[PDB]
Amino acid sequence: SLTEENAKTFLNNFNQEAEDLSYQSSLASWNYNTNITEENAQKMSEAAAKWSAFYEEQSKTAQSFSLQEIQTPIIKRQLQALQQSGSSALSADKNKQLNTILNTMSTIYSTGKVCNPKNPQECLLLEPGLDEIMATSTDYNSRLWAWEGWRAEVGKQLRPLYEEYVVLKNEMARANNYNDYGDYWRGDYEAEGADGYNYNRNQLIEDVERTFAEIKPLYEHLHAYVRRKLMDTYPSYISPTGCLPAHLLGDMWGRFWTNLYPLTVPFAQKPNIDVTDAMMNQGWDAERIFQEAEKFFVSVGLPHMTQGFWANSMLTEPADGRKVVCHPTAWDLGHGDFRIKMCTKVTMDNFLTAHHEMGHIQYDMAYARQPFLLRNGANEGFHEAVGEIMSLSAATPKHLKSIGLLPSDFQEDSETEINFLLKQALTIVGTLPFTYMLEKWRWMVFRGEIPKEQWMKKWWEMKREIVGVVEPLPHDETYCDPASLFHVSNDYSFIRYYTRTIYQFQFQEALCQAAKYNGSLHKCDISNSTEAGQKLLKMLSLGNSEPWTKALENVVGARNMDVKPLLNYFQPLFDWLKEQNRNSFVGWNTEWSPY
Amino acid sequence: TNLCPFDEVFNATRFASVYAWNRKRISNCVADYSVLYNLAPFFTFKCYGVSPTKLNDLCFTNVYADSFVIRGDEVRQIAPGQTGNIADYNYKLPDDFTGCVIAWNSNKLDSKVSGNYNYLYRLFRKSNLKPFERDISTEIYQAGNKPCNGVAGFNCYFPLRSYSFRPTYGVGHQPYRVVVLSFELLHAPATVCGP
Ligand SMILES: *[C@@H]1O[C@H](CO)[C@@H](O)[C@H](O)[C@H]1NC(C)=O
Ligand SMILES: [Zn+2]
Repeated sequence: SLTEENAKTFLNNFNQEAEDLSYQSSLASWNYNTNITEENAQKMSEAAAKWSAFYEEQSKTAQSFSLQEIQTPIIKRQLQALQQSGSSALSADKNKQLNTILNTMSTIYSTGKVCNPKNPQECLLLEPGLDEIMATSTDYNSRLWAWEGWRAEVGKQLRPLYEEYVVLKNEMARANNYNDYGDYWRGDYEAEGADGYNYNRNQLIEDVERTFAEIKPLYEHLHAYVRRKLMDTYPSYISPTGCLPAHLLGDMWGRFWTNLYPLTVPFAQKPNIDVTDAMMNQGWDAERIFQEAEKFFVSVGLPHMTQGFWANSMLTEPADGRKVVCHPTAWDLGHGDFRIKMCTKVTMDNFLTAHHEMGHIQYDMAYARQPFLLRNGANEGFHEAVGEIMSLSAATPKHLKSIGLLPSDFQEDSETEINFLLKQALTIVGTLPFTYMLEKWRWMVFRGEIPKEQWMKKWWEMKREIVGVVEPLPHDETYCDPASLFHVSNDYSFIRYYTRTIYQFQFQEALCQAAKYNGSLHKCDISNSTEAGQKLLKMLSLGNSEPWTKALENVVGARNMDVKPLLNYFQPLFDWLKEQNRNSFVGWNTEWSPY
Repeated sequence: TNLCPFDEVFNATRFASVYAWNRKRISNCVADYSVLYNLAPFFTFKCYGVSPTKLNDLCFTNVYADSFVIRGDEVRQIAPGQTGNIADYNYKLPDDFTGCVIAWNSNKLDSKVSGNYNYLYRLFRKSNLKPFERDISTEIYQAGNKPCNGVAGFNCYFPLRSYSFRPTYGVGHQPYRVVVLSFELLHAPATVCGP
């Protein structure tokens, strides 16, 4: 009769057909990613085309119901989730222009080689043959050559394309009652309708600057330690007061400092125990790795794995005849179907990847009671933060000594703890300033605070003052350095990696205080604890039916990002850095330059 | 010994939809519920009004055997005093229901790799079904306040939908064959006694 009953019937008729069309496309995508041939790639196209056509046809009609006479929150949330047409607000021609512009940057980033000032018959592309120079090569005049040649060849043609990509995306978002495209990406954290749990959009800015301003001393100490450790291999190219060069890090862009461990190590005589040489002398398999991971989740209060999982999942590489994309993923086909595609080897890195991949299955298996529009995570950082604590718990020496992998003779030591905390330091704390700086630059560019003739003028001073990284060679206003990243040449939000880290430690501290633990945070696990693990299942049952500020309150108790489990996780490391950074200068100045 | 008319409703070859459930009459025979153990591993023999634990020695004047097919997550709706989609639009049981329900998984027979679009159910209806009522109409369900004129446009949908079973679904979506026996106790000579 009224708008409420009409909307209820409309949503029922939608959910009836949507959950059957969204199954054939996912099944075709699975069959293609597992048995890629000349026919599966063509069969995967029509299913997705029909699904997209149905989705647009249903979203174009789900707009006559005014969202003003709706008093129930569930129907209102489903209508709000169905009213986001995305890029369907642009015109007919502008759509094709934006489609052909985005593909050009993608094929430019995919292809493209580099030439050296030496004999030029060696043409290197982004194939792992090139990034090895930026990962394991220590000799100078090669890392700098590669770093300059990358932004020299493929960085020049991405400038005339990004200038139109910015103005085109600013018009697509202007039709969705937004301000710009930077405000469009910030809308995922918009939670409306609650008693006190209301979260505004713009607050997302004020909550990040307040958060990054608290990990500045720890990052400064780590940066000073890395700078002092790098002066033993490059004595004449590093200044003990200035910043670090843009190259010479452990990555092509400096996003992850993980490749600096063989150089920046506290104690080199320590073995850094590995359980890889423990399944050879006793006998393991790819099924035993996924069986010891299932036993982990049933000792906490989580359901078993369905019979269709062990029969339809690809847990190893095929023998012959087939070919796979070789990427561990967890597929939620729908209709009660859950699979995992991952080529598993008998190692330690694959033993911890099974837990991270099953952390997504236990999340998908748990919100399946939602009307097909609330079957997601709270926000973009909630889904990937659940799989991180499962790998954090399964890597402790306590969990490895309770399954038969580590003998009951070696307990712990103060040196291996520091060796482990530093390797984890240059994987989490080393990427937060980079992520913050990149997202801030992209937001200011999409807004308008940075003119078109000031991009590579404010891109580098921020990297000098925020990240503490200087450029080796000057870059005039014809380059495009951020566009060299994969997440910038293709439309991808980069802030999802900043919050996911914080949520990673807010969940771990709240789930380790429900198992009666008193030691260090980096030594606790949620195994054999039903209480610590039943509070998590309460949050993993809402999807996006409730505001993310309320689902976070059910597991940790707080309504916002309050990051000081991270300062408690790296407590034995932050105290060891202050004892070493004594006869040095903690900090940098944005005035020095190598050349 | 005139044995029961069973072995023709259980071991059938073609079941019926839930919105057009089949009904069979049983009279002038001998009830022999002692061979149902050889059937599927089914975990549903749920009886109300009578006792199943070795209390099959009563005499009835008539027996009504209904049969249909549903999904695995709706077998809980075939019970006295229940709500949902099937219980309100397809098959309703009274609160004084004397008799019982059996449900067994039929994934190996009623599922297809391309989708079993044969079985149907009812999704929309103006009102709920009376106990043991049945509707087979295919009229356009007018939701709004404008006429439909026989065409299904906006706020005017078709009331019948399909199941599309597949062997890769979960246990909550795999097909289940359901048989409901109801016992009548009239003032007539009870000719259905059983050993
Ligand atoms: C159906 O077939 C099975 C097969 O063993 C048999 O035992 C049973 O008596 C038959 N009839 C019924 C009603 O189950
Ligand atoms: Zn993951």
